[PDB]
Amino acid sequence: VKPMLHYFNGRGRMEPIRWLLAAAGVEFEETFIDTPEDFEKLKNDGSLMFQQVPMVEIDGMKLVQSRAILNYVAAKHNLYGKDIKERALIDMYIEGVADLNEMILLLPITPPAEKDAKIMLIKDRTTNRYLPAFEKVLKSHGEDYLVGNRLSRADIHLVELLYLVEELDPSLLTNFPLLKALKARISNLPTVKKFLQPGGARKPPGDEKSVEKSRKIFKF
Amino acid sequence: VKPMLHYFNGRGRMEPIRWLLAAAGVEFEETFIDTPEDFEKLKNDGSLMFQQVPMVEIDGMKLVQSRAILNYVAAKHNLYGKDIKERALIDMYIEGVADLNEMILLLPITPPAEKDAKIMLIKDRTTNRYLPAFEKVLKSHGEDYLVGNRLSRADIHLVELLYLVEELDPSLLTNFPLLKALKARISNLPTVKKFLQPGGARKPPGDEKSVEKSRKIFKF
Ligand SMILES: N[C@@H](CCC(=O)N[C@@H](CS)C(=O)NCC(=O)O)C(=O)O
Ligand SMILES: N[C@@H](CCC(=O)N[C@@H](CS)C(=O)NCC(=O)O)C(=O)O
Repeated sequence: VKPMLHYFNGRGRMEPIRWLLAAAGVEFEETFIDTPEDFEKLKNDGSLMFQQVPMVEIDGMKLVQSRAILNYVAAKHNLYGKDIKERALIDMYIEGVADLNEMILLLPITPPAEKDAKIMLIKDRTTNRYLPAFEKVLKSHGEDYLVGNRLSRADIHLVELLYLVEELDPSLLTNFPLLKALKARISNLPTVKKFLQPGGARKPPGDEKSVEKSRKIFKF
Repeated sequence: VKPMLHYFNGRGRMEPIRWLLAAAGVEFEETFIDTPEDFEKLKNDGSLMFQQVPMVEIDGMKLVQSRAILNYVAAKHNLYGKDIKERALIDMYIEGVADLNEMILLLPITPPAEKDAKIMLIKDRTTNRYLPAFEKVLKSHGEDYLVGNRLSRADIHLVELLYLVEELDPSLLTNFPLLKALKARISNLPTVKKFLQPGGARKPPGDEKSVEKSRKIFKF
C-alpha cells in the first residue's frame, strides 16, 4: 500500500517528506487539509499523537513528527548510510540543512518590521555558514555524493534547500560551483526528475493568500 | 578515550547529551566555554562544521548538531530500539519531547512583558498536549518503558523533561501518575542515580547572571 500524506496543499513541513519519498521512487497519495474542519477531523480521529501534522500513514503506523517520518523512510529505502559512522555525518549535515530551512520556512510569518533584517540574516548564514560548509565537504573528497560516495538523504535534503536558496536570490549560489553541480546531478536522477517535472508531486511556493488560508486552519 | 563535551557550563542544548551518555554508563569529560575567546578558539580550530556548539569529540569525530550526537550515542549503546519500527516510535516520542523542551529552553530569553503568556502556553501544552500523549503510551501497554518493553533514549529524554516540568510547577505532574512512576523508576537506574546525586554531571537551572554570561558569548 502507498503511504498517505496528510498536510495543507503547500510545501511547509511536509515538502522534505515528498522529496525523500519521490527520490526513493515511492508512489504516495495526499489528503489535503483545505478547511479547519479537515484538521479537526484528524484530531477527533485520534490520528495525531500531538494534535499536529505532518502525519504519514505508512506500514500500519500513523507517524507524526517530520524527523521521525524522514528517519523511517530514509532507513527503509537505504538512504541513511551503510553504518552509524555514515549516519553521524548524514545527521550532522541534514541538521544544518534543517536550521537554514527553518529560517526560510518562517519568513512569510515574520513580523513585518524585521522581515528585511531576517532576509539579510538568511543570506549572511547562507553565504558565510551553511553553503561554505557543504561546499568544503564536496571539495574534501571530490566525490559525486556528500557521504559514502553513495546517494543518501543528505544529497536530497541539501538539493531541496539549494532550490529554495535559488528562489530567494540566485546570486547566493554564484560562489558555490560544487553545490550547483550536485543540484544538477541530483535533479537528473530518474526519480527526482519525475518529481520536479510538470505534474510531479513537488509543491509551488506559497502566496499572500495560501499563507492566509494556512494561518486560519493552523493558527499562526 | 572518554568523549569530550564542548559547551557553556550550563544545561542548554548539551543537557540531553549529558543525560543520555550518563544513562548509558559512559564516563565523559567537559571543556567549558567560559569566555568569548574560548568559543573563538573552537571556530578558529575548524572544530565546528557550522561555527556552533554543542560539539562532542567521540570515536575520532568532532560531531556537531545535538540530534546527530544523540542519534550516534543512542545507536552505539543500544538505546535506539531493536528495529526501524521501534526507532519510528522512539523518534516520534522524543520529537514531541523536543518541541516542549524548546519552549522551556527559550523561557529565560523571552521578553519580560510576554513571559507570563509564554508560561501559560507552556503549561497549557504540558497538561493538554504532551503529558496526556505520553501517559496514554504507558496506559496502552502497562509496561515499565515507553518502547519495546526495554530501556530506550525515549525514557531518558522524557524523564529529563518531567524534571524540567516539575521545576516549572510540580502541580503539572499531578494528573499523570504513570509518568511520575516512570520518573521514579528511571531516576533509580544505577547510572541515572549517580548522574542525579551530588557530584554528578547534571547541570543546575540557570540564573539571571548565567543567562547574561551565555548571551554575550553566543549572541542570543
Ligand atoms: N515538530 C513538528 C512540528 C509540527 C507542527 O508544528 N505542526 C503544525 C503544522 S506544520 C500544526 O499542526 N500546527 C497546529 C498546532 O500546533 O496545534 C514536526 O516537525 O512534525
Ligand atoms: N541545531 C543546533 C543548534 C546549535 C546552536 O544554536 N548553537 C548555539 C549554542 S546552543 C551557538 O553555537 N550559537 C552561536 C552562533 O549561532 O553563532 C543543535 O541542535 O545543535
